[PDB]
Amino acid sequence: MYKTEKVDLALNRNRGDPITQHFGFGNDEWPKEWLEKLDEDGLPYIGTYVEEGDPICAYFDDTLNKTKIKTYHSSEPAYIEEVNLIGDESNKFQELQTVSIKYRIRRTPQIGDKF
Amino acid sequence: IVRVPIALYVSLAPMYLENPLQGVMKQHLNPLVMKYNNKVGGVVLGYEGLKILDADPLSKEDTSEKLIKITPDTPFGFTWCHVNLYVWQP
Amino acid sequence: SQIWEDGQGNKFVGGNETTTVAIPFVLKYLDSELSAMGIRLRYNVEPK
Amino acid sequence: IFVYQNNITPSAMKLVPSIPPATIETFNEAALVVNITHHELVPKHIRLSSDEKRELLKRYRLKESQLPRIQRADPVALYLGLKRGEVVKIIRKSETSGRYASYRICM
Amino acid sequence: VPIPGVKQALEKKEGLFRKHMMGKRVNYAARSVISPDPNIETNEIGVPPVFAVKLTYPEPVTAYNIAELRQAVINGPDKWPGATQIQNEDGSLVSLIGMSVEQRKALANQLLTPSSNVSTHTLNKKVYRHIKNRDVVLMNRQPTLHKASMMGHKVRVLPNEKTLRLHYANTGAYNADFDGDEMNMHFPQNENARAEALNLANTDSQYLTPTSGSPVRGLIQDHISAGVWLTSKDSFFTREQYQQYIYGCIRPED
Amino acid sequence: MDISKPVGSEITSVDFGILTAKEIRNLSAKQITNPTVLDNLGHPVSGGLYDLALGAFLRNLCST
Amino acid sequence: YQRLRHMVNDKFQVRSTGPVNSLTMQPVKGRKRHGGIRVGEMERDALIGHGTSFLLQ
Amino acid sequence: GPEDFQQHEQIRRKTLKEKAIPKDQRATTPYMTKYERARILGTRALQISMNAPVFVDLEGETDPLRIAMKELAEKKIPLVIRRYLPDGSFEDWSVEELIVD
Amino acid sequence: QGMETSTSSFMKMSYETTCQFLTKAVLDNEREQLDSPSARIVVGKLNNVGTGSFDVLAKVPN
Amino acid sequence: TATTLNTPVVIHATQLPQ
Amino acid sequence: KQLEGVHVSYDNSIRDADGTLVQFMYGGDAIDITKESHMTQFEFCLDNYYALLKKYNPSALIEHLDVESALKYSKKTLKYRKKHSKEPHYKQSVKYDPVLAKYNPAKYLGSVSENFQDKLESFLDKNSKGVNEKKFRALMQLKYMRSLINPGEAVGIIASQSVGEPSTQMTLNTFNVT
RNA sequence: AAUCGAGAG
DNA sequence: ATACGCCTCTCTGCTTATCGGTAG
DNA sequence: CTACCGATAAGCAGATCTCTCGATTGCGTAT
Ligand SMILES: [Mg+2]
Repeated sequence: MYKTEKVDLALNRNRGDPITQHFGFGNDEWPKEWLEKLDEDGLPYIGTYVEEGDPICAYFDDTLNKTKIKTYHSSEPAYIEEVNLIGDESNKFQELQTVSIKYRIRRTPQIGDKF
Repeated sequence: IVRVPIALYVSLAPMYLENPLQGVMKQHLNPLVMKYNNKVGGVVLGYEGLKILDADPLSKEDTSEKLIKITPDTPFGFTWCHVNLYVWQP
Repeated sequence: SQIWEDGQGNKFVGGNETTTVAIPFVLKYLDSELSAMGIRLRYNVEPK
Repeated sequence: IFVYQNNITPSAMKLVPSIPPATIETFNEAALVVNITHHELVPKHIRLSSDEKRELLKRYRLKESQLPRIQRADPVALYLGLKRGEVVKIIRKSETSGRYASYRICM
Repeated sequence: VPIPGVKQALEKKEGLFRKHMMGKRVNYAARSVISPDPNIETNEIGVPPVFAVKLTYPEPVTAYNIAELRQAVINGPDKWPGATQIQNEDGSLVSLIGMSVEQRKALANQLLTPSSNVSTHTLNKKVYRHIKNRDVVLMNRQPTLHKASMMGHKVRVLPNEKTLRLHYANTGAYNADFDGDEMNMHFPQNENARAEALNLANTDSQYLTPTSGSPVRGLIQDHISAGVWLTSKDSFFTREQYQQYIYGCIRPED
Repeated sequence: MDISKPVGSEITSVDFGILTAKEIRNLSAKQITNPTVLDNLGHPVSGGLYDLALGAFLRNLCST
Repeated sequence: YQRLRHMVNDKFQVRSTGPVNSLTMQPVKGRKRHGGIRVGEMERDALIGHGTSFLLQ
Repeated sequence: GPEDFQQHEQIRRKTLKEKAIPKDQRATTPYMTKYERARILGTRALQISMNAPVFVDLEGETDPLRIAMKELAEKKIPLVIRRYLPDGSFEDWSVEELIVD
Repeated sequence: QGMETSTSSFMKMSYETTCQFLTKAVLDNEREQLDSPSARIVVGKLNNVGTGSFDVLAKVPN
Repeated sequence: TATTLNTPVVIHATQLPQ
Repeated sequence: KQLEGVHVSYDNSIRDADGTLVQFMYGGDAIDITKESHMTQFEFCLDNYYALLKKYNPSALIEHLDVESALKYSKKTLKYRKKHSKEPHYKQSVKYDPVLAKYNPAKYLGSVSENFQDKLESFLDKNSKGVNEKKFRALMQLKYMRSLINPGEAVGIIASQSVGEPSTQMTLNTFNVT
């Protein structure tokens, strides 16, 4: 099974207000155990295995002077099929505020599955 | 320095169903000594002649095997009691 | 010694004749919704 | 007991409870050619005296009003002249248990 | 569209009576798909191990308990049978989820100790043990159109799957097939409800429906045709076949 | 429900009545005056609908 | 043979304790939010008809 | 003060003894009903679980409900079934005086 | 309409037309004794039917 | 503390100070 | 909703939760349906007499009962009913009522239904068959005493279910009167 | 949280 | 840009209008 | 004769098992 979630970091900021968050890691006090499932650019490596409580994408918001992440919220474990980078309709050379992630879950036939 | 009779509604634990008098004593009457009680007037130095009511009124007072009402949700039993308390009136 | 205070410090005397029963919380919420209708419920405690 | 042929005026019905301690009952000659007790669906109704009524009430620990009630105006109470408060005995021929007795009250 | 008022908060099925007092969401329940099992004893339910680690029962420790409640506390929250939580004498709730084996061993060493605090000298610690085989469960299949559609089953803890396992005789009572039906399972937490589900609501007592007194349990199809074959005049069995059939279906160790 | 927490009192019966406007103010903890639920700074106002009188709101101790 | 999409990993749920509703202090709705299941009107009626009263409570 | 409470207590006791049906004329079923059996077992199990004394010898058992069934077998459960009547009167039958099944 | 005459108002309020059965209850100041099963649930008391039909008392032998 | 297992549900005096 | 309170009381009369009486006897015989199946199956009861006797155990169920008055009154009532009953129901008179009215059937052996006793008599008359007929009648009467609905049985809930749940099996309306 | 759609028994 | 003001196909009962019968 | 009633005709209020997913939730004026 493939499931795709859209991590749109621009949900708060809108209509020319300052960029509140940036994809990546800041210089704050952050646990080093986050680089296992996250690349240096605050996006997960393709082919990693994510469970509940596993970081998905890391961003640094200058507002809080802290590193915040969005976590995988799903009981069924998944792998990461791909990580897209989507740009906006604004031709101004802005940062990426949209990252698309497609997961891959193994649906091995268990019992209780209908044939 | 006076003696005050009291009507009490106490809970009897299941562990004391062989000496209910001692059980009521230890659960409630002992923790009521040398402490200012908001009802009787003040402190209590002691007590004597503890008596337990009965849940079956037909049983005359010339008995030792009294019934205790049991809480529906809980093994603990509830019943009324009588006891003379020796207070130190302010 | 039958007085007590509030968080605002406005102390006053009141009846300490209060008990502890076992009830659902939805009963308490229904009693609130009934206060919003100007309707009071009087729950009689069996031991007085 | 007064029976009348066709109709009753209001000027007659206004005196039914007017003469205590006696009682007057009214019936129509029409809608009487058939006894409602001979119909097989109607059980044997036996008016109960007070002597056994108190006995029933003490046996079951009942108030008067906690019994099944029979209407003061239903034809069975009309047939029996049943007053308010005096219970009645009913022999219901049950399909399963054969015969059994139940007690309604007129109220 | 209109803003709801106080009356609309109580009026209909979506209100408050018929939705939060006439029926409530409950704790210590589980839902899953049922799959058949003819190797459970018609009074039991096959509990998947995934439920058997979550659902727990409060068990107060005693002298007849510290043999196995101690072992459950040593086993911990994952290995079954084990325990998740320990409730202390003064109401403190201790969780075993994060602890280490040394901590669990020390706690189970102190699982029955005399109380120096005399306020709670009448209480004993409670261990939230896992649902073992001696426990009882309350199955349920909506629409619960009669009392037989909510019975009591003993628990048989199976090792493999994640579907509740049901015997075939529990089909005329639930009006259930095994083509994706899901049944609710409720785990009572007090001895009174335990004794209720074991004696009053248990499945052994529901043999005849009160509707007309006709029986409601029995084998269904495969067992019926197998019986017609086994009990015909053409069926003959040697000594080994006879003894094997009899032992396999009897098993005097149970 | 814990079976080691016995309850002594029970609700033996209930009755329906009217909450007179005198007793409401007798039993009240605060009168609400101004429709200021949350002002600027993202906090409730004093004496508003979400007052600290009517309970402890967010990380604020109840004023009652 | 065709494999249908109604796998059993999307069906089972178990709850012992957890999040509760706002004003009723009762379990939340929903498999994915860690909520309890509902004992409805018909379940209540069937639980009374057994004479099971401690169980119903 | 205490005169008011004494009056209340006396009236409550009077009603109580007016409701206690004497042993001479209690006319309920001699056998113990299934509901009574279930609740007696459950409450006895609760009491054993909460450390109440046991009047039978366990065969090394550890299920309190099984222990209660043992005591009910040996007729050693000190409980009384207050069979309330619809009017509010009641009879006190002891479990010993009641025959199971 | 068939249950207008009933001692317990909680049963009717939980049944339907809660408002009409609550105003009718509060006008008559109708105190209900908590006998119907529904009222027992609403208050949260052990039911009367079945194993609620009786009470259990101990026999303390001292 | 001061629960049903230490303090009585209700205390009443039956007679004035003897 | 309305039958949820109706239940069988210790007086064997079924009645609403507040106290109001609905019936004096559950069905007129106070027997349980989950126990009524083989009462009329006299052939089965006769053939299994010894096992049924060992399960009922009159040895431990005869000190607490009265086994004279109910039988005497039942005999008198049956004699009177035999004398009459060629007459219409409106013409008969209750000199003697049904036995179940007087004696509590859970306490008086022989106080049984008016149709159960008649059918048992017809059986014991139309076939004589080595266990004496007296012991078989005593066993049937103890079986009736044990086939009684327990006080507290939610007859209201059970009846509501028994009328509703089978009604889902008829809501197809294929083929004037409703 | 309301609706809309899709479905499972 | 941004804060104020706002929008075509059911089925039981209980309860009321309306322009005339109905005993004294 | 006169209230006084009343058999129509007419208006009005409420119901019509459990479960899992996703997608979307509004618009005119005036500083
Ligand atoms: Mg199916």
